[PDB]
Amino acid sequence: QISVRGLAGVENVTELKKNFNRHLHFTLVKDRNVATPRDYYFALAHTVRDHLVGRWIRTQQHYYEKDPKRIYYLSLEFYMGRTLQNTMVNLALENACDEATYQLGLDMEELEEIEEDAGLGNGGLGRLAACFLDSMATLGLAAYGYGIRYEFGIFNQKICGGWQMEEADDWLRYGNPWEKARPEFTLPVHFYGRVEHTSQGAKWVDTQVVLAMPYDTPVPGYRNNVVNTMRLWSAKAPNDFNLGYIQAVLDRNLAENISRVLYPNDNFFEGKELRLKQEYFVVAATLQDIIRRFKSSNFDAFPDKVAIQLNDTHPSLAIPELMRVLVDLERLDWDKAWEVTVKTCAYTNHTVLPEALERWPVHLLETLLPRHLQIIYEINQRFLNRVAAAFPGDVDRLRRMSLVEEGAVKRINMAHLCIAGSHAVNGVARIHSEILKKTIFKDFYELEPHKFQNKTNGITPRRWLVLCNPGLAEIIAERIGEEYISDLDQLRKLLSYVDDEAFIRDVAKVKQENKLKFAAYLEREYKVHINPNSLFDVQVKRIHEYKRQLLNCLHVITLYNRIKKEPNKFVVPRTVMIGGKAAPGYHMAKMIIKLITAIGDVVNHDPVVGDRLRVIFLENYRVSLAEKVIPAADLSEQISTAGTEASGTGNMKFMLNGALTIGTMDGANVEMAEEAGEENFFIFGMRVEDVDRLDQRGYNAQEYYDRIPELRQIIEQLSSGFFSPKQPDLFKDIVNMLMHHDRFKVFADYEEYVKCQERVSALYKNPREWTRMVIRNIATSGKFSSDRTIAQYAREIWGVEPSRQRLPA
Amino acid sequence: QISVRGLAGVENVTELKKNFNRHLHFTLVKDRNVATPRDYYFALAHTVRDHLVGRWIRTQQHYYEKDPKRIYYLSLEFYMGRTLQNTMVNLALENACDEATYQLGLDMEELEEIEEDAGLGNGGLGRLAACFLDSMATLGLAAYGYGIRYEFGIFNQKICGGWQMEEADDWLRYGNPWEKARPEFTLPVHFYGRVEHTSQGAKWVDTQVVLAMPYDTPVPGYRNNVVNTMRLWSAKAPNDFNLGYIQAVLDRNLAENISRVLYPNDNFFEGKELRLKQEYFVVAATLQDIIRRFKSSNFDAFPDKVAIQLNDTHPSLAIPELMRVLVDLERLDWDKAWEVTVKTCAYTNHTVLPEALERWPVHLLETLLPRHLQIIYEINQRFLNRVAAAFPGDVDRLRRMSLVEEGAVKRINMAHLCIAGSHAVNGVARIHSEILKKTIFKDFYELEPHKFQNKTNGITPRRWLVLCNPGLAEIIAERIGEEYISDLDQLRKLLSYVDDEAFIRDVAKVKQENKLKFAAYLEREYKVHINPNSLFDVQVKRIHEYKRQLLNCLHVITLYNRIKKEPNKFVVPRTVMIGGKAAPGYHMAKMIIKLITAIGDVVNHDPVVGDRLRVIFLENYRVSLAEKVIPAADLSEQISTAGTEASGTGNMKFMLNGALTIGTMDGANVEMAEEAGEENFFIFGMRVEDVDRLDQRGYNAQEYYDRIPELRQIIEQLSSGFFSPKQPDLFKDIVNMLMHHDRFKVFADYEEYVKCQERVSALYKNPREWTRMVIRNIATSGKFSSDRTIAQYAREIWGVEPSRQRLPA
Ligand SMILES: CCc1ccc([C@H](C)CC(=O)N[C@@H]2O[C@H](CO)[C@@H](O)[C@H](O)[C@H]2O)cc1
Ligand SMILES: CCc1ccc([C@H](C)CC(=O)N[C@@H]2O[C@H](CO)[C@@H](O)[C@H](O)[C@H]2O)cc1
Repeated sequence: QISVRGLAGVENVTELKKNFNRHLHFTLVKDRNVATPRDYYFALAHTVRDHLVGRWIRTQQHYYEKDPKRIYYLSLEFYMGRTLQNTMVNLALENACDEATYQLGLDMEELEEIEEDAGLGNGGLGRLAACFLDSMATLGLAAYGYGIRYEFGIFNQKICGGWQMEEADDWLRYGNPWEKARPEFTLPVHFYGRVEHTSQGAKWVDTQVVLAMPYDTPVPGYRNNVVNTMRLWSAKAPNDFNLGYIQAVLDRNLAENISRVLYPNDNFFEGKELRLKQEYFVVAATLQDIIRRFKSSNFDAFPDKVAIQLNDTHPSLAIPELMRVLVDLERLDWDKAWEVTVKTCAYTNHTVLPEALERWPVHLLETLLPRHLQIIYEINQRFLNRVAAAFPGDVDRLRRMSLVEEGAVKRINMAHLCIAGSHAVNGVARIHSEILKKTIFKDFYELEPHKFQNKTNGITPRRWLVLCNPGLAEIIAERIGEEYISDLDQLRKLLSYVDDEAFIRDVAKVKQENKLKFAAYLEREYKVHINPNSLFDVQVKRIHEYKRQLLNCLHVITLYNRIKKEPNKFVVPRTVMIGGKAAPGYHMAKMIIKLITAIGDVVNHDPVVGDRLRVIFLENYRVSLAEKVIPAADLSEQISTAGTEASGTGNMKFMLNGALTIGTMDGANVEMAEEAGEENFFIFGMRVEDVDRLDQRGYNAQEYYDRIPELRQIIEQLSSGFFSPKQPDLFKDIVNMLMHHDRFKVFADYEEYVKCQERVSALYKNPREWTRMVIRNIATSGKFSSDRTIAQYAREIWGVEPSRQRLPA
Repeated sequence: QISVRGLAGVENVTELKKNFNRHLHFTLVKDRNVATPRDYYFALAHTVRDHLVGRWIRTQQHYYEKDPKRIYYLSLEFYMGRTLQNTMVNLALENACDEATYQLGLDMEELEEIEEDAGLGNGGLGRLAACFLDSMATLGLAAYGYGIRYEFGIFNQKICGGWQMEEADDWLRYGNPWEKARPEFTLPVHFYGRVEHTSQGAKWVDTQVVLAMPYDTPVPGYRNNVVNTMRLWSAKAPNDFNLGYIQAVLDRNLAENISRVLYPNDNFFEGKELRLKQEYFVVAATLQDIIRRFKSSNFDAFPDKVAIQLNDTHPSLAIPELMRVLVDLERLDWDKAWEVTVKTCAYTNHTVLPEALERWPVHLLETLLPRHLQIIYEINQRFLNRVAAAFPGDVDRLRRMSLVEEGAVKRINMAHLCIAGSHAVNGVARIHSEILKKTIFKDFYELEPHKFQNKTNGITPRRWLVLCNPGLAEIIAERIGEEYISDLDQLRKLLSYVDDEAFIRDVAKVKQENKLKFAAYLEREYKVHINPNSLFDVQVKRIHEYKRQLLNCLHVITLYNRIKKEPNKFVVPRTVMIGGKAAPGYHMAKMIIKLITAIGDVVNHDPVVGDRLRVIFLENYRVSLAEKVIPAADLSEQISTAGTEASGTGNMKFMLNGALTIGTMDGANVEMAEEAGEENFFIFGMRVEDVDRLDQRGYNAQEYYDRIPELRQIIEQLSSGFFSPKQPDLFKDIVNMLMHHDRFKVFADYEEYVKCQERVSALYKNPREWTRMVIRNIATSGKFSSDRTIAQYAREIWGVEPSRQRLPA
């Protein structure tokens, strides 16, 4: 039907139909009389999977023959979403499968909705890993993603009485057709035990063993016949484990719990033993696999053949594990091993909030990983000796830079370990990388300036344009061809269409159709009823104080109060949508969700408001929901306190899909405005420098309450029970925090935010000029392709050259 | 190569080769360069499986169209063994697959050895269920086996220092290609809670829910294109289960533990809560499935369309569950529901030892299954009212027959429940069925004589002749054709060959080749070195006192002592092989294994003995080992105390495969001797009547020790440390039991056993007359086909007619 979706050849359609029927019969063991839509989904998934395997086998054979440098991307999170459509896109099979299924009497879009998300991450960090795998395959890199196969991913969110409830995400219940178990490559991982010193070095003995069984998932590049591998480890007990008899068998669950569940606490560190076990488990299995593959081609060449990228500090134990293997098992001297390790490892930092930093109690490492603690102490002493030689007499620097933190409980700072043991350290947007050098890692930058880099984040335009917004992809392809899908800088060519009346109309029509489709989805699956002519004002991301969903709430209540004050005045109609999950233990985040639904309960049923203002909490935000709502949005809310959002990536998804952005000069918002032009962005609020000046003087929220009558009215409404009639004090914790303990200065940006929102409403009244500004945003989004990001990692960190050349089919 | 293995057509071989290569590539995702023998096994299994599915779908569709009476065989155990060869046999594909794999450069027998046994049973009861499924498919019955999918089956036995060690049987580690998960037919099962009485009947409320997910395995009939289903349930927690957050997810394991592990204690009852949960779990899921299938065609017709066979009392909760469903949910009056239940259910008893009987504490049922306890009390009161009307004034009968046992702890006798609620009760051999009527169920027989039947056990001649002994099957087929494989009574025709010199030679040659093959297997996999010209004297079965492995040990030591006394006298050389697992908690059984290995340690290294006597403990006895050793045996040891082995089925396997039997007149041994003629059997020892007379007088083992010098010598050797030099008192528990507390009267049959063994040795010296007697055994083994057994259940209990007619391919 549409061009970017590829050819529907007669031979291809015929072959797909026969393979579909073959899988239904032989694989699923059904016939058409008993088959449900889920059976049909599985028959299609197996049919598409078959087209991957030839390319998968020949890619891995190709890497064996050519022996390129291998890139290992270690992450505790891979937020993959659904696989069926992405695979069809990358293999150019979408139109052929659409035709084949149509001829069999099925609707393919309906079958696509049956697939579960692979929700093996929390948010930005996990989804970045997923975009990165797609770009690495698309750029022809010999790359492997390594992680954990969690039995339960991020919880499903239900809203009950306005409150978040969590339920287990049993994503494997019906099977996962994309993975292949590889029980033959199972590897042992050791825990506990003790260290013995022989004449022939240290030995780690009397350990408990857990097995790591790998499952491999294919990662297709875009139309290049490259298929890379994501290998996820699953925990298994050995067969003599604990080996009354019955209890010993039931206790195997204790070992296997390592891979049971994803920790859902993001940007807040909890020193839990089970989490530490997960981190070591992925590192120990992965490194054995790396070394095996290297030997099946002298460790001096190891850094020429291996790169290990640490996605935050979560896999930081790779550093002392690599040392352990090289020194204890391979018998290299320390200095040689350290050289190899540093040249192999590189570390990406994703946050600056101090409570998010991993600082493990020494006593936990002592008991679980006694040899690793010894190695970390040795690393620390040698490192501090270099610091002392460079900055003689600076004793406070020695205590600041130490890997060991002294105090009530001694802790290991894993960020300091990563910097010491990596040849490169990067932040994820220009402003974040600068902040790392000027503040939290200042001392390290002064010692080793050459280590510190920037790699601004990006998103894959396969999933985040072609897949989720085919209408937009098509009207763009009509004008400039298809090459932009793997070379996103070509969207700059669209600037020559900013005055083209046909293009203006088509861009606006695509948005309108996306909005109608989403408005329909809402009624169907959630009995909620919205005006599709309203401005769609959207803030979707995990719930955190720093992201300031509360600032958005203050604006919504302001709009509501202004309507009630002058009900017969015209205002631009809005549908304000907020969605995202809260970490189960984070009380304030749970109260914020409740506040949002409470505001909706009042606003959405006030007859004077009519359909001029609606407030909807989007339940169970996840990758498959992002693919639906982002194409429908008019306004993207990116309103974190300046200096707190390291980059953001949702921001980039909205820009690519034809929404304008209201935001602070934070994370990648700075670079987005620089690319598009500040005139084409809705920037407001304090810059980082203004936040610093306020902290020096002392933030006093009372001052804002005293001087801004509209703000005072909202606080009095919250305090008095206007949004919670039966429980008048329900939101007192929120009010108390805002008035006395607000680390993120919500009131300080309120006045500027409301004024900026008025400028948004004014532009939206002129459809033609709104759409021209949109075109200027889409046209300058190219820098934010993860293909650009990965090309920079490849050349500046990993020392490998990307390639757009096809492998042969 | 051999005829009974079917045709190797050019078209068929070509098609098998292409499908094998297809699975290797697309299913396994390998190529020939990296593939291991296990990959090749899986490629073959998937290729053979594809030939099942068409027949499976069309069989189940056939039953839907024709709506025959359905037979539901409920068992906690299905001891299936390996599936690949059995499937090839039943589909006539063995020679074609042999050719196809040969042409691909692989040896099929080697690939067959890779498959794990499905060890979902302990021994005789579990293996009977498996033979029965094969016969039911072969006879065209619309039959379903229902059980539990244990994650861990019967443990793997390792022998360390002569002692049994248990390790977990992780049989699913590499996947199971034969099963199909059916998560779409998942059903809820309830536990705990409480009963509320409304005006509209009882209600069971506030329960905990566990989900039952079914996995279906195909069961092919012999060359009739029938493929029936074995449905095994797996326990899953619901997704709101327990729904700190982390602990709630980890605690899902508590629900899922129901299906984790097979209880390995056979013939000894332990009232464990987890076992009771397993029994209810299988019953509750199965009955919902039965009722659903019945409704998808008025409960008066239920017994016309449904038969439920209870394999011992393990699924006895079917009786009150069916009542619960009919009365509480469907609102039938009690009397009508009871009529339907009795006409639907039938019960097979498999033992007479009182410690094997299930007697559940009332307090466990009260807490776990409060509504079922109420129903059982009501059943009991109505039943005892009938007893009182039939035998007025007989108050002791009322207490003997009660389902409720009074005492320290009140218990429910599940055997009494089964008799009360079934229209038929059967034992498993003629002598056992008579014992049931005369002793343990005498009172019930007097009340309802029409209920009591016999169904003598049998074995499937597909697995237990064609599959495991193709050489024998072939020389038989040469003379009488192939029809005997599904009509085993035709082996009687072999009596006309008892004087045929060619047949005599071929029978003896087949045995010799089987012995050479087994002797080789021993060296290869277990570095043990035997004389293949010796008489192979074999006792394989679970280790129990009643089976008297100890009596065999006394004979072995007698032979050894006789050699040492007259070393230069000729004796017929023997290899004595004993194998079987002991229940983990059964101390005496563990000591018996140790004694057997201890005897071997002395005997096998005495240079004066040479290769005249060897004693080997066969480690990890299981179905796949039985298939190897039984064809190789000369002498089958079936030496239980008269009245203790309900039937035996190993006895029948040996008879069919050309071994002679030394045995007591116990279980099916009685019928085997009756069929073959007592002259052609080696019968010894007390009959049941003699055991009774000894018990009346009182068994005094000292008397035998005082009067039999050879026996006294052995006891002194055991006591003094002759078989345990470093631990002289190691076997004192054994000696103490034999001398003072022997329930099974080992000494009382010793003299007769030794004399009978001398008569065995004498016949073995005349190869020609040994072989003629063998022919007379094989020729009269037909009655012991499980096809005969199932035809009798069908006609006399289930009320359905068997059929040998092919369904169309
Ligand atoms: C120790 C608990 C924990 C778990 C996860 C994390 C992640 C690093 C949180 C995260 O997702 N950070 C986000 O990373 C994205 C990809 O670089 C950025 O775009 C976001 O700005 C950043 O918040 C921190 C702490
Ligand atoms: C409650 C523990 C428990 C578990 C299993 C059993 C089974 C009934 C034991 C068993 O396997 N009995 C055997 O059943 C075979 C099939 O009918 C007979 O051939 C054997 O004689 C009988 O011992 C009893 C008690």
